[PDB]
Amino acid sequence: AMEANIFCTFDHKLSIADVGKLTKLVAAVVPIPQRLHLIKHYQLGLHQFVDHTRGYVRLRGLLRNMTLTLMRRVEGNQILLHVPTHGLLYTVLNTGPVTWEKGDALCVLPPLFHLLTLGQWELVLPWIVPMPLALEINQRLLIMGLFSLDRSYEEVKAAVQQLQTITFRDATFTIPDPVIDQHLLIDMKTACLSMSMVANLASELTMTYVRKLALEDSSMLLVKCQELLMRLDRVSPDDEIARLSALFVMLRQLDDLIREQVVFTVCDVSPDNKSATCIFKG
Amino acid sequence: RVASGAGLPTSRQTTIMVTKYSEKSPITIPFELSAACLTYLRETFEGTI
Amino acid sequence: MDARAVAKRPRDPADEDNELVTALKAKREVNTISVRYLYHADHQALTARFFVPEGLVEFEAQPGALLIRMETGCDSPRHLYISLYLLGIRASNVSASTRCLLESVYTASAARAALQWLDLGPHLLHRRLETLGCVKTVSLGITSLLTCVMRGYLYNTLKTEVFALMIPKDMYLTWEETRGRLQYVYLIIVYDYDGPETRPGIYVLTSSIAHWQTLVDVARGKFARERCSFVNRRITRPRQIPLCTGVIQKLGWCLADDIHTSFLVHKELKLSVVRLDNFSVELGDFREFV
Repeated sequence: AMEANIFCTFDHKLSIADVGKLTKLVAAVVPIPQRLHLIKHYQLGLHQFVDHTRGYVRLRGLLRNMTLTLMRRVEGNQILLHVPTHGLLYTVLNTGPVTWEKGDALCVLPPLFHLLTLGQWELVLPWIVPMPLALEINQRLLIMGLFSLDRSYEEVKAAVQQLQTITFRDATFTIPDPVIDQHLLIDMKTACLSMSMVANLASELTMTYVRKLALEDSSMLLVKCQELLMRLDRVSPDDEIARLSALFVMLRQLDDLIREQVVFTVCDVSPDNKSATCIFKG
Repeated sequence: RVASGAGLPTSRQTTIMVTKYSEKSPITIPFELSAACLTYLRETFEGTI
Repeated sequence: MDARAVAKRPRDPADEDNELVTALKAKREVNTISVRYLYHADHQALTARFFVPEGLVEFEAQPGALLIRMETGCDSPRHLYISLYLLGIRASNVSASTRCLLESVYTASAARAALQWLDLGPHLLHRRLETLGCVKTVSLGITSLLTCVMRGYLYNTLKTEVFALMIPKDMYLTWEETRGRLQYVYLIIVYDYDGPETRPGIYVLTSSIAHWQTLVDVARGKFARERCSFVNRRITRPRQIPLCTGVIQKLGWCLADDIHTSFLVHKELKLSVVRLDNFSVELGDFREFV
């Protein structure tokens, strides 16, 4: 009674020490671009995705829609990938940089800090990380991208030095900088521009729309809202249509950072902390 | 291993592998031969008692 | 490959012999262990063991209660396992008589230690707690041992007792008299944004609604006093940044024809509870709503 096992062949001569290296990565997660049956290693992981001029967020947007397979067995000239289904439970290796505990909710992240290597190929596997550190990394990286243009001053270098490191249980770990050579990548440029645009349109149109709605105010809630907006604040309608559609398209160009779906929840970890048992979730 | 009651932690699957090795300690007790004995063994001289 | 294998009936996964039986009978030995029917083989209740101190195991000898874990910022305990009945002190919805009752049962060190840990940091409870599911067994030494159920039903081994989840009456909340045929049950934590009384409101909602948008839309209209309190604390105390006025998450679903009343007994201290017999656990993460 065989199960769903994607046969992943290779295209290169390997030594016995190469298979002995690869057989240590049994219970690990692997991203796959399409739920196929027979696949090479060039479509196996993230090194096919890694762009020189595109960064973390564009890798993450191409990480929400990947079949997160495992590696059930390795043998002569082939690997047996194992597609998980929602409901069962599987062993996941602790290949992330940060340890876990009993009861956490785990999700996926690109490897910020740096395995098989070939001439053009380097096998790379994604970070698996608990949810609060994931949200902390998102809110660190967006703000560190927001300090891109004003990088020249002497205080903000110490500020991004403070923002560069995070703290978990005994994990005094730090991240790479999104800005390289004093100019932002176009990925994080779009990510910060969407936030600045939605803030600058919310601070402009909401007053007009809440004072339009205030005549049909049938609750004790919208009046406090417009009083709040009034306390903060001290044309042709096709422009309004264009502005509202611009607001919603800059919201639509943002949903890779606003949330993260829970993928794994641990149930019991291995002693010495190298693997755990996780029920898969969609 | 050995069973215990409930409420106590147990002992898992455990195996140990050791490997002895081999020393090398040669000996040499070289003997000399006085050269008269060597020159009188392997060749024959005249027939005297 | 050939037509007989796909034309054969599927192999009975239970009536075929076990791996130990097909290992023994091929070599023909005997052992003192009776083998031929393994327990838990036809199980789908995905269990998980849990160690707890004695102070958090009261009201848990009777099976069925929410084993909701927390985390403290101090490094020696990274997590702890609160019961839902022990969360009733921080519950603003719990009445004063019931609160004075259930404070007279958790008078060990661990419970009040968790109570001090809950109201100390700069966070709310939804980024402090984490839900696991229901407990069904207890070893009950001094350091006890609990086996929660993450996904599946709540049954004893050999399937002979469907265990039931109880919730206290001050956290039960239904919203329509005409209850649906199948209904789901969610975990609502609301916040009244009073200054001193920032203790949250705990609710276990049992509704027929399974969607998320039409659940939070009818959830905004039943906590509008607390929503207006959020806006009120937003305007009278600016330059403080609160968030997550309410949080919900999917706990499970029941059959709606057996959700009834009962009472827990623990050292002859009864407590009226809402009992859910054929409970299932299908977790969802803490989503929020404003």
